[PDB]
Amino acid sequence: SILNDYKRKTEGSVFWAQRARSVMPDGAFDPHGLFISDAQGVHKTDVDGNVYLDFFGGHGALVLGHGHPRVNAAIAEALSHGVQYAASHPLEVRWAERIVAAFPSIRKLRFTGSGTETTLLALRVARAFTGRRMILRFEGTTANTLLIRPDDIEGMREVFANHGSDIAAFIAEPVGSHFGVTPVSDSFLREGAELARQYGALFILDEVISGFRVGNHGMQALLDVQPDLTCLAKASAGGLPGGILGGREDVMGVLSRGSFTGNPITAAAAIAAIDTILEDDVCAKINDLGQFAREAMNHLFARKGLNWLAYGRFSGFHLMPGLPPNTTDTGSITRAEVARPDVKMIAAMRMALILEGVDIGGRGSVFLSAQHEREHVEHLVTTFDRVLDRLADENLLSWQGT
Repeated sequence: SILNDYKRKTEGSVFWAQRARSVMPDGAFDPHGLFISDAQGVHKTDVDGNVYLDFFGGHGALVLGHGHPRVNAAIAEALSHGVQYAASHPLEVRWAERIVAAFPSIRKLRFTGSGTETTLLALRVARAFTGRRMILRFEGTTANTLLIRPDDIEGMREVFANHGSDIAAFIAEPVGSHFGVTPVSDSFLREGAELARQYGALFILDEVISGFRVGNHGMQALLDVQPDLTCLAKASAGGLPGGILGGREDVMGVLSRGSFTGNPITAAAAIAAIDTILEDDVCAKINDLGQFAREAMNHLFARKGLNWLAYGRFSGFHLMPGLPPNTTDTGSITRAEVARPDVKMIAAMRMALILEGVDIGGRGSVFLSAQHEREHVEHLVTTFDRVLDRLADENLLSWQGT
């Protein structure tokens, strides 16, 4: 069986998982996950010595792949100077300069400890600057949060005509939750930005994943919107830990007056990464490769007679079992009208893929990087063809609908 074959290939990982289990709550994955000891480029090696073609390590932070050389040279150069904390360090200033240069909306910024502290600070800046108490967000302490469903234009027009004057900010992630697992349309963000401005709310755009991945000026430049604050991290921090909140002067003015300057090691990675993304036309390449992978996956599913869809944008895709591969409108996903995929089936898919020497993320998500080539996508497609046959061998595929 897939499960037993997976246990035999990964006994080294089962060993460390037991040690983990005595110190860490419990569990994403069902049997046990993979313990990695090495990675370079698009490949990673587990404790058993098995090598895998990787489509997801870093959750998008590694736009340039594992351990790019210029990133590593910059990090070692910085470490040899021995400043790990920094009061104020030239590198941190040079990094901020690239950010302000990429995002026309960002005139001033403050560096933070991560993506999560970024969107939490943003919410406090928004509050303080407006005087207001409510935050609007999307679905999937709380008496201060308004929820709106993605793509519900008219339910949003309502929220603002009903609580509008008490909304500090509308915060949204473009493309959708987890870079589009749950899609949201651009035109809904563009509407939310206009509505925020018209009711005196700020618009916060969370470009933690979009930043330096979808384009050299962010998603905001693609959407042709000018958010009041932008949250960045991941690729905009060169893969290393840390976050950035940037924005207009007025709003950003609330900070550092009434109502952390940066880690030099992360700063050196970022400067190296941002420069190599811009120089090597990385965004354009991985947006091409993502389109290619989406089409190739959809052709695969049609050919094999399966009602599964590969969807998403830019340098990614996500899988939805239960929809025909020629689906163009993902409205059924954004509204949660598709059946949840069987969790056993997903787990077997993930183990099967690993048995073939391939690894993807979550419930069938991929992120492509600069060091992926067409050949790696073709390998993914080939390996999926076999994984889908093993799933059907164990009766884990439902060909119906709902």
